[PDB]
Amino acid sequence: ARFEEQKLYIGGRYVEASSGATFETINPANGEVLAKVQRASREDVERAVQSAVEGQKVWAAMTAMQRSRILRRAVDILRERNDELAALETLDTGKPLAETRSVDIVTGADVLEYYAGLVPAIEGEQIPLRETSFVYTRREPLGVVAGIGAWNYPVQIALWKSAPALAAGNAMIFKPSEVTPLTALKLAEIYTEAGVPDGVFNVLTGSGREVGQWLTEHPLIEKISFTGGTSTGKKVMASASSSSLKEVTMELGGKSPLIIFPDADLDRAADIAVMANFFSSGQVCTNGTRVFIHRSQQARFEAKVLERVQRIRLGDPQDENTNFGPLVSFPHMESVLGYIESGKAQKARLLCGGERVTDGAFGKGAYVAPTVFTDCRDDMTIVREEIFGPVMSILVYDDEDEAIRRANDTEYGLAAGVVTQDLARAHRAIHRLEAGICWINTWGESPAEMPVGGYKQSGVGRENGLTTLAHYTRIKSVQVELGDYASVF
Amino acid sequence: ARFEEQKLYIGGRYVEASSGATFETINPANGEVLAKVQRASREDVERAVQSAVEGQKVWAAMTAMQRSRILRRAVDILRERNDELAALETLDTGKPLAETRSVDIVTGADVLEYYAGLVPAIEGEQIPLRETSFVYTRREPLGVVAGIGAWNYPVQIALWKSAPALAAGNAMIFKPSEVTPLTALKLAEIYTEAGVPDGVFNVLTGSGREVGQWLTEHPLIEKISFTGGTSTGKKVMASASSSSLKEVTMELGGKSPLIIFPDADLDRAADIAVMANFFSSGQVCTNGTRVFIHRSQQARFEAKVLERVQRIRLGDPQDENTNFGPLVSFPHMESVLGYIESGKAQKARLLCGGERVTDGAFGKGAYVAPTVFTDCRDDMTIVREEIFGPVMSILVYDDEDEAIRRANDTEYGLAAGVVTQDLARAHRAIHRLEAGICWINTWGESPAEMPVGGYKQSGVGRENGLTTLAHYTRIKSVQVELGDYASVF
Amino acid sequence: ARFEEQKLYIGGRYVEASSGATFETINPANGEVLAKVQRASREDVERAVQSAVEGQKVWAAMTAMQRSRILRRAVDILRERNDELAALETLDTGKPLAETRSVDIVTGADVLEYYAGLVPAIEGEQIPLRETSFVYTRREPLGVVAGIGAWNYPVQIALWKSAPALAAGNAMIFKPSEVTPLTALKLAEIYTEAGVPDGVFNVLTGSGREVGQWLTEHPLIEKISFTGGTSTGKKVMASASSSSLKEVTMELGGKSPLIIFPDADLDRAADIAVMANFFSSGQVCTNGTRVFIHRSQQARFEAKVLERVQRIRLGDPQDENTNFGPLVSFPHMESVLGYIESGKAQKARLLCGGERVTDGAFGKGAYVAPTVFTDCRDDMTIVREEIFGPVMSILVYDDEDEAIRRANDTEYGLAAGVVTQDLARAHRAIHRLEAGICWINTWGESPAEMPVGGYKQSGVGRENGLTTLAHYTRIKSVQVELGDYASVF
Amino acid sequence: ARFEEQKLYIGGRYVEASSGATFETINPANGEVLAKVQRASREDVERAVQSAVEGQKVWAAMTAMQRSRILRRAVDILRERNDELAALETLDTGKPLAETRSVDIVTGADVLEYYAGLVPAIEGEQIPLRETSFVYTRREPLGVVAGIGAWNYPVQIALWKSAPALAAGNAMIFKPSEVTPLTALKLAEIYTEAGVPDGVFNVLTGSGREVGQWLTEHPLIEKISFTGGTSTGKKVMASASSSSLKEVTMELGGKSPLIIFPDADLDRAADIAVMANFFSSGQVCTNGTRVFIHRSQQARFEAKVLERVQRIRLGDPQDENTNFGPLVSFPHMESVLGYIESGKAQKARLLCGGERVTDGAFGKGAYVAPTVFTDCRDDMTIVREEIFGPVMSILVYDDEDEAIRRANDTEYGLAAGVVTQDLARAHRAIHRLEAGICWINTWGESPAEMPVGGYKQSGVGRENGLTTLAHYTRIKSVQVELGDYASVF
Ligand SMILES: [K+]
Ligand SMILES: [K+]
Ligand SMILES: [K+]
Ligand SMILES: [K+]
Ligand SMILES: [K+]
Ligand SMILES: [K+]
Ligand SMILES: [K+]
Ligand SMILES: [K+]
Repeated sequence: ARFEEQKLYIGGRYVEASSGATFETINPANGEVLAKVQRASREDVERAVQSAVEGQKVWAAMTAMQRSRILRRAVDILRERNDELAALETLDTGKPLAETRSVDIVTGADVLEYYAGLVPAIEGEQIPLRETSFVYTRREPLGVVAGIGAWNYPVQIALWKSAPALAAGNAMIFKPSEVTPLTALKLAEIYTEAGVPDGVFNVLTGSGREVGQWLTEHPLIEKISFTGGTSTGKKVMASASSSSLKEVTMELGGKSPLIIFPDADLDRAADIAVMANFFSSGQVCTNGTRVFIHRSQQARFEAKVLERVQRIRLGDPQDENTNFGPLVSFPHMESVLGYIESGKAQKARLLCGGERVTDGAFGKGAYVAPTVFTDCRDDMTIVREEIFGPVMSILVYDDEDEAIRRANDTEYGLAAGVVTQDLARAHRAIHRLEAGICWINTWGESPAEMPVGGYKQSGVGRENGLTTLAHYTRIKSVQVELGDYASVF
Repeated sequence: ARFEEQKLYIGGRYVEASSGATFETINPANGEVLAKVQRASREDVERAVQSAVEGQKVWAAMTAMQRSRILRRAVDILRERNDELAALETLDTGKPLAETRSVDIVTGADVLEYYAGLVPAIEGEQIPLRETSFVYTRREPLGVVAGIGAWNYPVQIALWKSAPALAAGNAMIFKPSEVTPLTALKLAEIYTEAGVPDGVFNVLTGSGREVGQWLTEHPLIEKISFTGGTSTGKKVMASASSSSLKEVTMELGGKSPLIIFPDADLDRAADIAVMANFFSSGQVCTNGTRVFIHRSQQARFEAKVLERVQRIRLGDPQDENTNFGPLVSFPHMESVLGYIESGKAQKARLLCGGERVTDGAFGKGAYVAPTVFTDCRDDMTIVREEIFGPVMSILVYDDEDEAIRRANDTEYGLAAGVVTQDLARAHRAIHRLEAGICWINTWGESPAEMPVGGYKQSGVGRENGLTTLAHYTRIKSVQVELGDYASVF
Repeated sequence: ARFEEQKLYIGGRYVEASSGATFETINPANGEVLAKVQRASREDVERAVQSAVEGQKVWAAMTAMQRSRILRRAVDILRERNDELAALETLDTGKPLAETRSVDIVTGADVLEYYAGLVPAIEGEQIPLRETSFVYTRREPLGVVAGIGAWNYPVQIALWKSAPALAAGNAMIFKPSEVTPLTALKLAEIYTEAGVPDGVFNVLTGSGREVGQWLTEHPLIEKISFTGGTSTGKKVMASASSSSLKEVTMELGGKSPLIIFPDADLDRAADIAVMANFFSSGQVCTNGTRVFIHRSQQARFEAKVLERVQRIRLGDPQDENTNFGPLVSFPHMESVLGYIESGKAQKARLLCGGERVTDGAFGKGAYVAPTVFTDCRDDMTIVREEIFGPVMSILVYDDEDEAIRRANDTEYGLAAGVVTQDLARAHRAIHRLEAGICWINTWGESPAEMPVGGYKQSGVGRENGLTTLAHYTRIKSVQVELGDYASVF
Repeated sequence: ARFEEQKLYIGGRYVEASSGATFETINPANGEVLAKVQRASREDVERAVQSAVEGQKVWAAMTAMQRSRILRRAVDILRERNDELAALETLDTGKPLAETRSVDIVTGADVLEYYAGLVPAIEGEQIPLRETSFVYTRREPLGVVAGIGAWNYPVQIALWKSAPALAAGNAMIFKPSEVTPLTALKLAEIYTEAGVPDGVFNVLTGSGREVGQWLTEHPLIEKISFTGGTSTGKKVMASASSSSLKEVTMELGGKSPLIIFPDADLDRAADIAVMANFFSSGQVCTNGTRVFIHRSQQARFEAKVLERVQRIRLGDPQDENTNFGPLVSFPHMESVLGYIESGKAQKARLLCGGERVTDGAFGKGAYVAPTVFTDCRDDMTIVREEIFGPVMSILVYDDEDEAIRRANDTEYGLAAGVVTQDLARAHRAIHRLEAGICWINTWGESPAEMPVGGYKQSGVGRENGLTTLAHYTRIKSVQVELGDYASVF
C-alpha cells in the first residue's frame, strides 16, 4: 500500500515479470506493508541471462579507464543520495537511521570506490622458458556471474559483491533477500545513470528456493557469490557444483570468540564487548558472541557491561536519537526468543533483558531487549549455536592456553580478537586463533583494503582487499613457440 | 601376482588395512596380475586423518628453509630413481618406456623442485590505515588436505598435487586410482626417506565411491584436489561442499580444439595434430581431439596425417623402440571401441585405424589402433563427447570467425591451440578461445611456471605456477589498533 | 608582454622572488615576448624546501583515500582546462595545436588519473620467521623530492613526474625548463584548487646551472627526477650523488633504431617511419632516427617516404590544419642545420628537405624542412649523434643478424622497433634489441600502465606503470622479537 | 710470509697480474705477514671485463633451473668447507673463531641458498590495452656488474652481493678490501668447482683509489654495488654516475639509536645494548652506538652494562673461549683511540675500558678494550661521528617525543631499535624512527628474507629479500600492435 508495485530490472529499465505471482515487503518497525514485489519466472531468468551475455560484451570491450570512470561516477551519486538511500534501507530493514546514514552506503561506496581505482591495475604474468619460447597469462572476466544477498546489510552487501565483479569486467545478476528487496533496485537505477551498459547489472526479486536455486543451476552463469547462513551455504555450494562446476565465494555465519586477557584495561574491554554484540541489533555476522574473561576479573567486567547495556537507546529507527531498533522481521524475532528460552532452561545466568519489549508503539514491531547471559559453558545451545540477534554469552577461564583452546573449539571460523597491553601476548595469541578476521584492541572495523572471510565452515574465499578482485577473473596461460616443434612419431 | 601384497601407508610406514578386502592391479599389455592391494576402511580414513593432524604440526613448526631442504632431498632421490620408477609406471599403465623415462618422473619432479625453491617466498601483506593503526595478513597452512589421483599420469599427478600442498606447510592424504595404485606408494616411501615427518604424506588405496567419498566427507579435511572426468568431478565437488564447505581444485576433461589456419606450415600442423591425439595412446586430458582444417587444405592435411600415423610404432611398452602402447585397461578399451562404432554408424569417414589390434601377443593386451575420422560434423557423438583414447576428429571450416565460434561451442574449456605464421592472427585468435591452457605453434608442453586448468566444465582452480602455491594457504587478516577505541553505546 | 609577469609558486600561492632577476619567454613561431618570468634565489630554494617539508607532513597524515580523491579532482580540472592549457603550450613550444589539444594534456592527466586510483594499493610485506618472531615492511614516503623538466613536453613531463611522487605521499619541487616555464605554473594552481595542501607542489623558475643545481645539492631533498640530454644527466646525477647520496631517476636521449623487415607492408612501414621521425617537428626523445631497410625494399621504401614528406603541412601552429610547427628556438635550429651540413659534407644522399624555411611569415619563426638522408653509413656523425630535430637517416642492410648488431651498436638504448608480419621474427628480434621501450608494428604510444626508460646511457630507473610508484617510497623492515633474547656476552 | 703469493682470479683459474707490484695482508692478532698479494693493472681490469662479457652470455643462455642447481651446489660446498673458510677469515680479520664458524659463512651461504631457489620465480608483467593491442614486460640481466667489498665481513659481503647478481643472470667482477683479500679468492674457486661458467665471478685485488676507480669508470660495467663509509660512497656513486650513468647500490655507515623505554626489563635492555656495540669487536655497521636511557633509570642501566662488559672474554681469536678479538688493523686501532681521547677531552664520563690492551702477547696485536662513555651530549664528537670500534655512548632523555627527535637528528639512517614491553609504544615509536633496518626487543639479526639498507646518507637501494633480486634486472616493455596503425602525415 505504501510504495508502488516493484518490477524486475533487466536491460536498463523496469520490465514486467512473467510469473503472475507477488510477495509483500513489510516494514518491521510497525508491520506496515511497504510494497507488492514481483516474482521472477524461470523464463525471466533466461531473459536476464541473455541480457547479461550481450551486455558483458559491451562493458568488457571498453578500455580499463572507461570502466573506472563509470564506476567512480556511480560512487559520486551514492555520496549524493546518501540520505535518501539510508531513509529507504531503514524502512526496509528496521535498522536505525543513525547507522544507515553513517555506515551502510558509506562503506558500500567505500568498497566500490577502492575497486574503481584498481581497474587499470589488473595484470597478467610473463615467464621466459628459453630463447625460442615464452609464456604470458591473461586475467579474463568470468562472464555472467551471480550474486545472492542477505537481508542484514542489503545495499552494502549488494555493493561489496558487485563492485569487484563489475571492476573485473563481469556482468552481474543480483538477487536481494525476499525480506529486503528495495535499495538493490535503487542501486540498479544508479549504475545505469553512471553509464553502466544495459544488462551489466540486472536484479531479480523472489525466494531462495525459487529464483536463487534457478540462478545456482543456470549453465551459463560462471560464478556464484552468496552471503548468509552456513546450512544454506552448503545447499547453495552443492547446487553450483553439481549443475555446472561454478566458481564460488560464500560469506557465512560464525560464533566468534573475544578474549579479555588479565592485563587489559576493563573500560576498553567493555566498550569492545558491547560494540561486538549489539550493533545492528546483534544482526552482524562477525559479532563476538562468545566473551572470555579471567576468573579473577568477572565481577568488575560484568559491572561495566550491564552499566553500558542499561543506556542503549531502544527506539523508533526513524528517530535520530535511536541507536537500537527492531530485528529485520517478526519470523526472526521469534527465532531469537527461541534461543533466550533455550539459555534460561540451560542454567545460564541472565544479567539483563531477555524479554520482548512492547510499551506504547513497540508492540506493532519486532523488538527484543538487548540480552546478556553470563557464567556460561561450552555445551550450551546458546554457546554452541549461531543466534543472529542481541545475545552475549560470557565465559570464565583460568589460563591463556585454556582460553585459546576453548576459542578454537568450534566448526566456525569467521572472526576472533584479543584485549591486552603486552606486545608479545597480543601477536602470540592472535597467531594461534583460527579465524580469518582478527582484531587487537578493537572490534568491527572492516577497511576496503582488508581481506575478510571465514576459516572452516564460515566461508570459501574472501571479500575486499586486492585478493578479491583477482578471484573474479580467470587465468589463461599462453605459450608462444618461436622455434621448431618436435614430434616423437 | 608379480609383486607382494600392497598395504596402506600411514605415519611413515606400511600398516594393515581393516576392511578385510583387496583388489588386483593388472598389466594392460599382457593381463599379468601385478599385485593384490588393500582397500581402506572408514576407520582407516579416520586413522589417516589423526596421523596427518599430528604430522602437519611438526612440519609447520620447522623453518621455511628446513622444509625447502627436505623437499629438495626428495627431488634428488627421484632423479636417481627415475628409470626404476619409470619401469614400474610402464607396468601399471601400459605407457611406453620411451615416455615414462622422459616425461612422467622428469616433469613430476620438476614441479616439486620448483616449489621447494619457493617455500621462503610465501609472504603476507601489510597495509597502513593511519598513524594509530595498521593491518598485516598471514598466509597460514590450511592444515590437512586430500588429493584424489587419475590413472593417465599416476606418479606425475601425485607430485603435482602434493608438491604445492607440502611446500605450503600442509599434510596431504592421497588416494591413487584403483587402476594405477603402485607408484603413489613409492612416492610416500621417498618423502619419508627425504626427511618429511611421519603423517605428512599418507596413501590410502581403494575405490572412489568408498574411500574417495569418505575423504571428501570428513569434517577435519580442509581442501580437496581432484583430477578425473567431469561427471565425477561434479559429484566430488558437491560432496566436498555440502559436507563441510571444503576448498576445492578440480582438473577435469575436455574436447579441446586445434585450429590450423591456411597460412600454417602444414607439416608442423600435422606434427602437432598427431602429437595432440596419440601421445600416451590418446589418454592425455588436454588432447586436441577436434582438429579444424580449412576447406582448401583438407586433402593435403589428410595425406600428411595419414603418412605420420602409418609410421607409428605400436608394440610392447617394455621395448625402448615402442612409441604407442595399449590402453590403460580392458573396460576402457571397450568404451573407446564403442565410440569408434558410433563414428561409423553416424557416417564419419574412416581415414585410418578403427579397430582392436589382436595379432600374435597383442591379443593378450588392450590395444586400439591410432584412429582418424574425417568429414566430421558438430552434432556427431565422436565430436561432442570426450573419448580418452586414440581417436582424432578432423572438421572442415571456411572462415576464421566460424572456426573460433565452433571451437568455443562446447561445455568444455580445458585447452586450445592455433597454427599460423601470422603475428596478428596468432594472438587475436588465441585471445578469443575460451580455454585455460592455450598453445601457439606447439602442443602439450606444461612448464612448472605455467598455471594450468579449465574454463567452464573442465575445472575449478589451477595447478603449477606461483598462483597455485598461494591457493594452498588461507589468509588471516590482523588489525592492530594502537590508539583509543570508540563505542557508540 | 602578451601576459603579465609570472612569479614563483610557493605554499599554495604566487610569491615574489628575492633575486631581483627575470627572463623573457618567447613564442618560436613569431618571436613575440609572451612574458617576463622571475628567477628563484638561493634563498627562494630554501624557502621552497621548508614549505615542502611542512606541507608533506599534512599530505602524508591524510588517509590514502583522502589523497586519491584530491588527485582525482585535479584530473577533473585538467580535463575541463584541456583546450586552454593546450593553447598556452602551443604558444610556449611552437607545437601545432592539433598535437597539444590531443596529446600533451590528455596523456599527462591519464598518468595522474592512473596513479590517483592506486594510492590505496601501496602495501608492505609480512614474513614469518618462527613462532616467536616475524618481519613486516613499511613503504614510507621519501619526503621532499625535486623534478627537473625538459622543454619538448613541458606540462606532460610535469605530470609524469609529480603524479607518482604525490601518489606515494611525497612533496615535490618542480623546475621547468627556462625555455618553457608557462604551463608548469598553471599545474600548481590546479593542484591547489583540487585541494592539494600548501607546499606539496611548489614551482621554481630559472636556469639549470643556478636553480636546477641548487636543488640537486640541497641536503634535505631525498630524490632527483630529471628529463633532458645525456651529457647534462651525467652532471645532474653526479651532483645528486656527491652532495647527499640522493635517489635518482633519469630519462635521457637516444638514437633509437627502427628495423623494417622484408615482409612488411611498405605503406605501414613508411607511415611508422614518418611518425617516428617528424611528430612534434622531430623533438621527441624516443624518435626512431636510424631506419634500417633491406637492400631489396630500398627503392620502393624511399619513394613511399618521399611521398608522405611532400604532403607534410608545415605552417603556423595556431592553424588547426598544421601538423609540423617550428623548432623550440633559434639556437636549437642552428644546431640542427649544422647536423644537416655535416650530413652533406660526409656524402650522405639527401632524399628531401635539408634547409630552413624562410618564405612569407615563416622567416619570423624557427622552421626547418622535414629532412630525410639515405645511403647512410654507421660511422657518420648524423648517424652516431642525437640531433633532436626533423632528420631521418636511412641505412641499407642485407641480413637480420647484421641489422640487430648494427641497431645495438650505440651507447644509447632508449627505444627500438620492428615491422614484420611474422610471429616468430617479431618476438625473437625484439628480444635481442638492447632498449627499454620496444614497439612491434607501431611507434610512439606510451600507455600509463607501461614502464618506460633507457638502457645504457639513455637512462636510470623508469617512469609510469606499477613499478614507478614503488620507487617513490623507501622500504623500512621491522623485526618483532616476541620471545627471548640471547647475548653471547 | 705465511702463505704463497696470491694471484688474480680471471676466467675460472688464477692468472698473473701485470702491474709488477704486491701489497701485504697482516694478521691483526700478532702482526705476521699472512701473504703478498698482486695489485691489478688497468689492463688486468680490461681482461676481467672481457672475460665477464663472454662468461655472462653462457650463464644467461642456461635455463632458470640449470642456474638454480649450480648455485645450490655452491651452497653444498660452502656448508662442507664452513670450518676451513672460517679459520682463514679469522687469520685475515682477527674475528673470533666463535664468530666466523657460526655467523660469517653460515649467513653468507643462507643468502646464496635463498636466491638459488628464486631463479625460476623472476617474471615480467602482461597488460591488455584494447582488443587489438597488449603489452608484456621482460626482466633481463644488466650484464656485467661490479661489487666492491668492505673489511668487516669479507666473505659474507662477497656472497650477499654475488648471490642476487648471479641469480638474476649477471656476471660480477668483485674487488675485496685491500685489508682482507683472502677469502674472496676462495669463494671464486668454489663457484668454479660448483660449475659456474668461466668469467661469471672474477676477483681483482688492489686499492680502491686505483682498481675500484677503474671498475667504477668502465663503460661496459652496467651496475656497481658498494659497501663502506659514507664519504667514500659519495665519490664511488659520483664516478659511477658521471662516467656512464651506471645503476648503483650503496650500503654505508651509521650512528644508529637504541631507545630503552621505562617499562623495559633492564636485564634484557643491557644484553641488547652490549650485543649492539661489542659483537665483532665493535665493527658492525648497524651497531647501536647511541643508547638512550630514561633519566630515572640511568643509574641502574649503567650498573647492568658494566657487569656484562667486565666479563667480556677478550683474547686470542684462535682460542674457542674468546668472544672479543683485536680490531682489523693497527691503523684502524689508532683511529679508535683518537675518538677515545676526543671523548675524554670533551668530558663524557668513562664508565669502563678506554685504552689499548698490551699484556704479554696482546702487545703484538691490535686490541682495544670494550669502552662505554656516559652523561654524553648531542654535540660531542663521539656522539655525532661513526667510530667503528667498541665505543658505546649512553644518553639520558626525559620524554618519548624527545628521545625520538634526538635519535632522528642525524644525516645517517642505517639501523634503529626500541626496547619496551608495551604494544602501542613498540610499534608507534618504530614507525617514527628514520632508519631502513628496525628492531623491536632485539638487535643484529638479518634474515635472508628481510631487505636491509640505509635511509638518508646511509645508503641507496637494499640487499636481501625479494626486492633486491628484482633490482639486478632491467625492465624492457614490449608493445604488440595487432591492428591498424594511424599516421597524421
Ligand atoms: K522488509
Ligand atoms: K572452508
Ligand atoms: K594397472
Ligand atoms: K568452472
Ligand atoms: K618559450
Ligand atoms: K643506465
Ligand atoms: K688482514
Ligand atoms: K639516500
